[PDB]
Amino acid sequence: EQLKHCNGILKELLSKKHAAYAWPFYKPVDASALGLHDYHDIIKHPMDLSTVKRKMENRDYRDAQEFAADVRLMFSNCYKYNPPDHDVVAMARKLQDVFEFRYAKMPD
Amino acid sequence: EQLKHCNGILKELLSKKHAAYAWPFYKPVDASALGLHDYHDIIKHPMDLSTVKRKMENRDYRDAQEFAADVRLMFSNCYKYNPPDHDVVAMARKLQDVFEFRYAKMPD
Amino acid sequence: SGRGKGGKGLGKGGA
Repeated sequence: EQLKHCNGILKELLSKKHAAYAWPFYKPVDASALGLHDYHDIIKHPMDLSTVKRKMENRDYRDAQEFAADVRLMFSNCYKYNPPDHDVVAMARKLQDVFEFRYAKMPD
Repeated sequence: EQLKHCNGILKELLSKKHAAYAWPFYKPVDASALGLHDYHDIIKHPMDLSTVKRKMENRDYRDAQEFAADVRLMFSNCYKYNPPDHDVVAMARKLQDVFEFRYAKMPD
Repeated sequence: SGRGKGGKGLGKGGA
């Protein structure tokens, strides 16, 4: 069931309300379009909300914990690839607070 | 050897710099003294920094993800238990920026 | 009781 609550968390991350700092996570990072010839050398396991979503619609997560590891991987890659001061790092931590909060508010 | 980093993460968290918003997390949540009649009902697995430092000392963590799981459960717990507009919530996110950053810039 | 520790609206910051 919890997976149902995971769905809700997803749509909450995708919603217009958070668009201002969520937009950089919508689809896989476009290294080519952003001009990051080194992104893939550094990030071996790319992750984004479109990928978490597809995994959700397919039931590829056995539980809320697997879901959460992918969402945290997404933010992780971001913290790892970007300088600590970059606006994108701040946007991620801002998205992460929202996720973590709704995720804690899951019954368990 | 990654645990040589989590040790430095833990010291950073416990340092005076952060004392303004880290104090709710120094010792286990005292439900009886604060009158949290419902706390141990909502939070099955309480966690705090003192407890992390003890498990670190009894070497109860094999790798970094195990340490990070306890650090995050600590934050998840405040999020679950406390409404979004309480002060303890905001303190939790400030401390968690410090953890997620320093945890991401871990060599390996 | 209810829901927190007593710090609803306490502190500084948070938009």
